[PDB]
Amino acid sequence: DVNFDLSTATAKTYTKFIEDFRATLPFSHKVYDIPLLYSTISDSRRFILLNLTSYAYETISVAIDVTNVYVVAYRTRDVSYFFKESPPEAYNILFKGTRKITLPYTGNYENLQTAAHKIRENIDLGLPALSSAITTLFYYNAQSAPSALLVLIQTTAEAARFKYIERHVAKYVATNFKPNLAIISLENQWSALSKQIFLAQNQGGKFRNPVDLIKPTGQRFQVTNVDSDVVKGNIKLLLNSRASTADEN
Ligand SMILES: *[C@@H]1O[C@H](CO)[C@@H](O[C@@H]2O[C@H](CO)[C@@H](O[C@@H]3O[C@H](CO[C@H]4O[C@H](CO)[C@@H](O)[C@H](O)[C@@H]4O)[C@@H](O)[C@H](O)[C@@H]3O[C@@H]3OC[C@@H](O)[C@H](O)[C@H]3O)[C@H](O)[C@H]2NC(C)=O)[C@H](O[C@H]2O[C@@H](C)[C@H](O)[C@H](O)[C@H]2O)[C@H]1NC(C)=O
Repeated sequence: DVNFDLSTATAKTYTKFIEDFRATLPFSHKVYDIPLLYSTISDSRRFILLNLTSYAYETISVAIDVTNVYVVAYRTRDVSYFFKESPPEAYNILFKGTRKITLPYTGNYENLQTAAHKIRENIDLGLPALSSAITTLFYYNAQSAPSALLVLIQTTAEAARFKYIERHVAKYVATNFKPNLAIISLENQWSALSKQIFLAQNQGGKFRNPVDLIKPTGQRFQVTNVDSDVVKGNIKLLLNSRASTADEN
């Protein structure tokens, strides 16, 4: 699986974890050089596992849906906790033999957020903060869980979607930070960005609809071409065509 052990980790081993994780994902072909992810995949290949150990050697294994980089479930020791409203497949092929519990919330930011009474703009990301969520996830408790899960997906799934986010957490290695407004907006927008870069093949570069983002400082701008600085060296994983278009952005 894609390994990352916090007990040996530096800004270097963290980018390599992300770099490796970006490259066990199957994609069908690079759209504007951003790998585009399969809408449909033989369930044998559906899920990839990330192998996360903390400073103090708590190993949890978390499952990623390659079809959309979502985290679907996670195993601690030999209990295995699934999001409410997972893939059915996930339940069959994954963590066989473990008592399998279904967390009371779906895995999406606005649920997670509720269960946590705490929007992620108030939750310290960072490499120390990762290695803590792993401790509060290993030793599961329904109070602790949901905010620990907020930390886990942003420092891994969104890091692999957006190099802006990968870079930020590579910066904070012996300290934590907070989502700046730009990291949030990339987060809330990977999908509309995927839908429009997909469309923007047909009209030779330009978006069909514009995508609205916010600078760290609070300045609302918009990107509207695959030329723009966000598309151009930032985005690294494209949302599967079916998922990205069903929703109007
Ligand atoms: C999921 O991720 C886990 C975390 O990395 C993997 O488990 C760990 O695997 C590593 C290496 O792959 C392994 O590390 C060794 O730890 C030992 C240190 O402890 C001993 O120290 C002295 C030595 O004489 C003894 O006197 C003490 O009493 C301790 O017992 C030692 O064998 C090695 O030196 C390794 O550590 C070094 O660390 C610094 C690096 O620079 C070096 O490259 C490296 O050699 C641990 O067993 C384990 N760690 C923890 C905290 O859990 C896991 O894969 C493993 O699974 C086990 C079954 C297998 O035997 C291997 O260890 C490895 O495959 C990984 N994969 C999966 C599928 O979950």
